Amino acid sequence: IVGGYTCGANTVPYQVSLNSGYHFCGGSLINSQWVVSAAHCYKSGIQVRLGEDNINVVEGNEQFISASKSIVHPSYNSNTLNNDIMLIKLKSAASLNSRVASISLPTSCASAGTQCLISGWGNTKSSGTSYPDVLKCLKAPILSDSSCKSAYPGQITSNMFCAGYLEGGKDSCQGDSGGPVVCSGKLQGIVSWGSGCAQKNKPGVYTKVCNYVSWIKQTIASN
Ligand SMILES: [Ca+2]
Repeated sequence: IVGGYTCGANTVPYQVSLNSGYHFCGGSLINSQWVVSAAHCYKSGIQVRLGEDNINVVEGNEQFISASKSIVHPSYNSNTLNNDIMLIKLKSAASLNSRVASISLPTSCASAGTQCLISGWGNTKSSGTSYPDVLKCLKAPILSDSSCKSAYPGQITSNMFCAGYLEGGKDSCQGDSGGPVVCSGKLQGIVSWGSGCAQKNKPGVYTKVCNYVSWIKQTIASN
């Protein structure tokens, strides 16, 4: 996350770290047994880390659970990043508490100008490399589709949205792929892509979760 702030420990209780010997992606806890992340976060041998703040130190609130199963969206196109969503089943259920909580699925899509919360651990610099060990946060509006498609001509589909600022400076990208975008208490987004990071007239691009709720509910119930 470039141009944000430190969330505060355990203030984003649905935030997940996906670990493969190291932190590689984010995700969101949607119930005791399931996580949603991005399809480009697919790996074998994931361990899902709940109740994290500092990913390099054991602070006491963590739950470390192996993933049993990953499901990439059938129509995921890794060239276009269209349908960039993946469901991760936990080997054992998470124990929900003050620090480890589920986030609700949307009943409807969020509108442009809606303020959202984007969290994650990743790269804080737009030029160069600096990875923070703490959970960072950004508040950013959902931009209009016009403003989104203009920035990435012929790249944006119906399953995407943009959030942040047109001027640049504040963004996520490398700043946690797979990480949540939460608006009015619902999971509206997944950190997917965005050209460079926090560049002028380059907003972030998020997987539009409200398109997927029927797929998520069906998949989780059948698996
Ligand atoms: Ca920790």
